[PDB]
Amino acid sequence: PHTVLQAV
Amino acid sequence: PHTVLQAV
Amino acid sequence: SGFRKMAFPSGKVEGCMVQVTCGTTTLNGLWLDDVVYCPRHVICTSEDMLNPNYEDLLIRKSNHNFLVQAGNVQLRVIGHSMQNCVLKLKVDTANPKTPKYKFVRIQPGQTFSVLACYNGSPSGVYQCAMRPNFTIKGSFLNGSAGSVGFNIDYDCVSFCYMHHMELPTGVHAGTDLEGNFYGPFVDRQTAQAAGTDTTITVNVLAWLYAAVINGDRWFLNRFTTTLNDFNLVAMKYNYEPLTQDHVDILGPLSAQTGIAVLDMCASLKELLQNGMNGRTILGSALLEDEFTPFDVVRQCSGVTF
Amino acid sequence: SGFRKMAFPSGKVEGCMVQVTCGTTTLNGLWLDDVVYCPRHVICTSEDMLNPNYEDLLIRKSNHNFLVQAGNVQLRVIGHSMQNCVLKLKVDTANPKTPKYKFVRIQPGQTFSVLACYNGSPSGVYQCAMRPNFTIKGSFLNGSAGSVGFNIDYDCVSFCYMHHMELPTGVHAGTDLEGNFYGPFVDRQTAQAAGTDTTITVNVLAWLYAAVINGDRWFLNRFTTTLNDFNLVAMKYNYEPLTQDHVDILGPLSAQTGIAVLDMCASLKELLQNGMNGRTILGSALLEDEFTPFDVVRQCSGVTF
Repeated sequence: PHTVLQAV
Repeated sequence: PHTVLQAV
Repeated sequence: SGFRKMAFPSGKVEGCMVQVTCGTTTLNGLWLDDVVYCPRHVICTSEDMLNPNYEDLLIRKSNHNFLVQAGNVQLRVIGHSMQNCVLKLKVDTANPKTPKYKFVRIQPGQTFSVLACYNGSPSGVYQCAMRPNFTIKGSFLNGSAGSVGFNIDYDCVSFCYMHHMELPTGVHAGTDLEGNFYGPFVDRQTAQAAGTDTTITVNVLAWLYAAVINGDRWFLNRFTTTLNDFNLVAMKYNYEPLTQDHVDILGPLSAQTGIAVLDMCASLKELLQNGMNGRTILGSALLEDEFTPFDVVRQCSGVTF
Repeated sequence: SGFRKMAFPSGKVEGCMVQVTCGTTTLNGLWLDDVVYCPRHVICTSEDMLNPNYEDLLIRKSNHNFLVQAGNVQLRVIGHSMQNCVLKLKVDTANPKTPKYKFVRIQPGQTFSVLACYNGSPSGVYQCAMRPNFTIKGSFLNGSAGSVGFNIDYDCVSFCYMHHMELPTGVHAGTDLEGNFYGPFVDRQTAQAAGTDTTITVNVLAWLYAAVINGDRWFLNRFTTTLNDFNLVAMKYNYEPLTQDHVDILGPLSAQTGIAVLDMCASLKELLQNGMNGRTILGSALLEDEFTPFDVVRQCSGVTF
């Protein structure tokens, strides 16, 4: 699992 | 019990 | 990810809130174009509210009896009338912040955002459902009447609720913006009681789909059920009957998750009959019923305004 | 009466939200006076985010690489810099809707309102707490970074949170408005995990006082306890220790209800040891810990802005 940076 | 009209 | 009780952004409504005083009675009004809408019991005195005759009470007032304040600006009232349980106060200036708007009446089971206000000033915002018994479980204190409930679609504010009063059980009653009460309530301080309430089944199913979309899957099972066998369980547990239209409305969430609606109904049956055995769903130990299928899609897909 | 998870009215913040695009990466920024604040990972590409060197990545950009849109108006970037994990983009026009504001950093246990946004446009508003492990249980999707958390006092918006990222457990991590992360997290797509969380004890006590103020009294009892004996129970149940400062902060609610804080601690002990036996408190079957004592007083007394 990894973190998700939430720009788009 | 009674209803309360909620103006002030 | 995540799932929250989420309200609409309130700025468009904040720009419409004003204070209305008649005598020593103050409450909130809604200023759209050159009209201010407010609950008609602003014209009552303390002794007036057991059985007011509002027609009589209003004939005895004139325009100058209504003090309307928009922020630090006093708005001059140039006309007044009664429409069912609201007053329409015509003022001499149109609200420059009037949004595109509609007056809509909602159904039990539908949700909306409430902008709670005191003395014309916003205090906070939260999400509510119209209960099957036409009450709302709000958070309202003396002076909150005239606060409105609303939905936003694109740039258009659909106003659906104006707050009037608190029943003895601590739940709340109000009107649409044409002044017509939701449910069998009247704007008088008498003994009134809500009818028995029930749980909004289609919403509980929608929230179970939200839980799956967010990775809560423990309540799922391989069982299915029939719509008739499900509705027999719903009756026993005080749930509203599920219709084929409900099954259809849940179609999109059913397709997104791959869980058929009647498969999810089998989960709900088991939760009703056995509880959660100490577990939680989306942070709750109770079956949540104030999210509509629209609310779920809206929040799990990121619709903006 | 009633008690809801209630957010601040969001209009003042809505007027500050903009869209920031660099390349194919879009997120939200906060426009105050002539500066736009946004998460620095807007300068990343898909391949950049495992271990970006942000200093290197930023040296390779100039002002014209940042497209900032306020509604239908493109804002010209005339300067850029990095401050910890945020970018400051200086633009050539000051936001005429800039509210009075502060940048504050909050403590675990404190609450705030979140205005969730996509492509610079508000989507919804909800209330959050800073968890003891410095995560927040938000509702955020791809594109929500740059959405801010805030409190309002009178006319002043205190910004405390800017959203950056989602951890694998589905909880969220972000910075204060100086770009400094809450907790031991970094803005990279690597394996990171929150420390173990705990329940915010003073808040649970505050919410129990709200329940009493709203007529839920079934959990009360004639017992008292000592602060030391209580804290032994809190440790066993993964609750934060209660301090004398917490007891003091709860003073006003204690006086309003006539229930001494250590008397209420006796109730909480019994709820922890036996559960609720199928009953609910303020509509919940769980002990709620995202209301501060301030939140309770604010909502049960009707403070406005």
